[PDB]
Amino acid sequence: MKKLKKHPDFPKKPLTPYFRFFMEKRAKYAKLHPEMSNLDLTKILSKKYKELPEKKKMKYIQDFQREKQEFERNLARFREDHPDLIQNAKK
Repeated sequence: MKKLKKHPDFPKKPLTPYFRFFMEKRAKYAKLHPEMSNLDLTKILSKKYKELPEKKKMKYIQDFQREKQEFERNLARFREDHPDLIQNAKK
């Protein structure tokens, strides 16, 4: 009996290191997975991204936190909305 997304209470507009890594090279899989769909490639990016020694992620996460920090800084100001029943309207 109420709608709600990831806008109120800790907004998550920016992208994640895995996103800027997946969505960025996804093209590399959409072009190399002619006999597949996307689940096959997706699994591939889930193995590499994790395997990463956090040596390169520190850069990505620093890119995700760089904006999420300045964004949520003044953007989160709208989080004043205390009343928020079950925040999850993703079907």
